[PDB]
Amino acid sequence: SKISDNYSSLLQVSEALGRAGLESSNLIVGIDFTKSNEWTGAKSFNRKSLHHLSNTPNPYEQAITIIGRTLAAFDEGNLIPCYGFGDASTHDQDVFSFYPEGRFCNGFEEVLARYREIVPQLKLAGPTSFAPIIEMAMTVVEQSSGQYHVLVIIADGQVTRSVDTEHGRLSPQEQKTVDAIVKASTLPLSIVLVGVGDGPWDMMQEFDDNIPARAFDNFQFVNFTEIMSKNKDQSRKETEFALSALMEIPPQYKATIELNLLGVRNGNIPQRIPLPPPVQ
Ligand SMILES: [Ca+2]
Ligand SMILES: [Ca+2]
Ligand SMILES: [Ca+2]
Ligand SMILES: [Mg+2]
Repeated sequence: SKISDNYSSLLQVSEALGRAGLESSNLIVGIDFTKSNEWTGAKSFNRKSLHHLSNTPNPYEQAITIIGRTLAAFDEGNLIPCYGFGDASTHDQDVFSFYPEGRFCNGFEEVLARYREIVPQLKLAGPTSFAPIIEMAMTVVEQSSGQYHVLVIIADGQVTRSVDTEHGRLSPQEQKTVDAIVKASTLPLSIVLVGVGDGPWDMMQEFDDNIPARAFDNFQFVNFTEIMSKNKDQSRKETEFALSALMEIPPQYKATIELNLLGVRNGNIPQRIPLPPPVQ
């Protein structure tokens, strides 16, 4: 079924996870390095690229930071695989790992630093598909033999489509991404989409709420730019991000149990190999 917002506070989600008996989880990070990032900051980031580095934090950095402050507990070893995608070296075909021989990030401090070290060495390209980052997360979950993971994707949300067409028919990047979201539901994987820039967000909301062919609701959408733009403290913006990020975790974790996915190896998950980072 489709999972509504069933928690109105951060504490409520805590308690549901407590009743759910969650003992173990890990995180995987995916970052959109597609070229749309250069204009999806028109309204929300002062006509600067969403990946532009300067004296002020860009929205990817804010997301990397807020994520580190709020969601940290959900990676049991503070060791996080990270992956870029959409850059010139992977296009809509591959991902690349943040580090040469697979090595993971030591906490989100490193994710922020490694992100800073990397993004201006990149050619932002495309097209935009989520199929490779999601298939990479699948391989990850499959190799740990069914250990529960949450995939956090930070992206401007503009998966490649055509403007008109209004067909309601899917581009190749739309079909491969949807086919991935459906395939991922045969594994203990939660997907969390952290959306930055101006949007529009109608596709991300479709991924969140309306993907009939999947076995359970495995996708959540977070409008980061909405949460940040609001009228309140920095504290309460972080609580709000965390509630939004975690809103579907308890149902989805229970689904991985009731659908027999947790700790179960699927056996039909193709082994995706990440590319090394295209950097120095
Ligand atoms: Ca981990
Ligand atoms: Ca959902
Ligand atoms: Ca939702
Ligand atoms: Mg794009």
